Amino acid sequence: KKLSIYERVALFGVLGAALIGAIAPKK
Repeated sequence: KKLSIYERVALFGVLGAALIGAIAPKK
């Protein structure tokens, strides 16, 4: 889910990157 600086930066950029544009684009 989220660690700090060894998982949260890879879990949000790999799972959160493809989630904010083709899922719930609140732009």
